[PDB]
Amino acid sequence: MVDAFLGTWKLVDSKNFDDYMKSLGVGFATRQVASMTKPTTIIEKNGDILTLKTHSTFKNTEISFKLGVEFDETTADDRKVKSIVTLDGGKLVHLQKWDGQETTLVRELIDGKLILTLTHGTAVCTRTYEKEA
Ligand SMILES: CCCCCCCCCCCCCCCCCCCCC(=O)O
Repeated sequence: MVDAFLGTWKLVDSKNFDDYMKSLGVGFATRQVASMTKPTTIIEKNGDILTLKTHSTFKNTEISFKLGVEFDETTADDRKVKSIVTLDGGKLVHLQKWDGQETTLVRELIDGKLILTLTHGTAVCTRTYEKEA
């Protein structure tokens, strides 16, 4: 069910990521470096455990989870959140909750590209990744 998401993905387009980071309270210097990084996202499965790595010259992260089971997460910007990832409409939907706040990280495949939509507050960001062979 998640299998077309698996693999190594490289960032090839970003829209409104500064808006998203600023909504989350990320400081200007961090937003500045993040606006020029191009992460690699690696999505691997082992049985029903998924591991999602995000690698860059600035910040690395890694999470492991089962679909539909809440997990603790510490984000790249150091928020301690309660997370859950599920498949919804063929999209991989990651919801983070903290301090009564929420943000969603939604991944959808369109013409072989992975489109990540990041929503917090009113800010909506769309990032596009292409597979690596
Ligand atoms: C988990 C993302 C880590 C790699 C980040 C790229 C280099 C620096 C960015 C981190 C800056 C703090 C803002 C983080 C906000 C939260 C996660 C955004 C992930 C975006 C993506 O996966 O394309």
